[PDB]
Amino acid sequence: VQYVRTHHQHLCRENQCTSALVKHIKAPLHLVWSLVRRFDQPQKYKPFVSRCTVIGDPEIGSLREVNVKSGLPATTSTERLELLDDEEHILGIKIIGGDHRLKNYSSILTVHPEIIEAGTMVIESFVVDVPQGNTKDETCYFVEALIRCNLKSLADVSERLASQD
Amino acid sequence: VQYVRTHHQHLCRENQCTSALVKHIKAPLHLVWSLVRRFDQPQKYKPFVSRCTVIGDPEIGSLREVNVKSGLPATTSTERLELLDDEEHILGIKIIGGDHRLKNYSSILTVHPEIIEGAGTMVIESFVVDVPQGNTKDETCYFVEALIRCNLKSLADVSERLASQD
Ligand SMILES: CC1=CC(=O)CC(C)(C)[C@@]1(O)/C=C/C(C)=C\C(=O)O
Ligand SMILES: CC1=CC(=O)CC(C)(C)[C@@]1(O)/C=C/C(C)=C\C(=O)O
Repeated sequence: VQYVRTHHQHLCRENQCTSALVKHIKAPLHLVWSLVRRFDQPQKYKPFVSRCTVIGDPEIGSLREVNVKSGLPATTSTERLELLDDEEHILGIKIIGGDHRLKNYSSILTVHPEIIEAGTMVIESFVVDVPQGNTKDETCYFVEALIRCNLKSLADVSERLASQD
Repeated sequence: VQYVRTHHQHLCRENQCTSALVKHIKAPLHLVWSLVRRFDQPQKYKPFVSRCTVIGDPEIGSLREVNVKSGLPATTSTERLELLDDEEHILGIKIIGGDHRLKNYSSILTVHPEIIEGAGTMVIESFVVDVPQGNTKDETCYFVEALIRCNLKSLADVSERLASQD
């Protein structure tokens, strides 16, 4: 699309991979945005987050500590809010630490209005270091699986709330 | 495609999910098929297999025990050759055991000739698998799909590399 080139086509280092995922949601922008924007409450649509803690009211620079469910190669992740534009509908996160295999993970999510035939298009893209011993493809296929899980869930939650009002 | 309706559109139990993946490879069919069909040698293109054991010459009904690399929610898998048609280029596998979370995994893979830019081959692999208690259909299928993309991409890489050399 037009938007992929604007925010989502990333230049990454040799030891890195990058990808972008698109999701269409039969819900209005305001529902979808007010779910993704909530930095201290990803567990509301992210299926693998069991717990999330943020000290103070969230602002740019804030850290969150997220605990993930059993069955994953990770138990905790520490994440920083890099960008949050309520007017342009842009969210930037960088994972800065924790239990897991994702070093230098950086993320940008954008939300856009679309066609009922009101809908919403969510694009999330990332960059991440390839762990020693894995390939670019392996790393990016796995991370994409996580993101698909998130955006599909975000879709379901959003469309559920839309049907109620 | 029109092929996915023939071999790859599966009906599911409620507790199951199903999906199909396509890969185009810039290599001739003979190379791709030779790799895919070697039931006792999946580690030749499957990047997560560290070891494979098949007792006796592989026939229909044969079992393989695959050992898997560290870093996965699995160490071993035991798998059965359900179907191998060397003329139609069809392979069917069923995962019957191991210490992993894929109960009742069934797999079908077909290979088809294509015209590459100037030659090429299209690989379709689809599966059915139980949703583990506590996961959703989406989670289950998105994860298994990650594994299959890894395998088919590697298959593409190995195939095209071999095609370079003649
Ligand atoms: C579910 C999970 C699995 C891991 O192995 C790493 C980590 C714990 C960071 C993670 O929460 C990853 C989450 C990702 C990639 C995106 C997100 O949630 O926006
Ligand atoms: C790589 C891996 C990870 C697991 O969690 C289960 C298992 C060990 C079965 C597996 O080998 C799965 C392989 C799959 C789904 C298809 C294949 O390779 O044809």
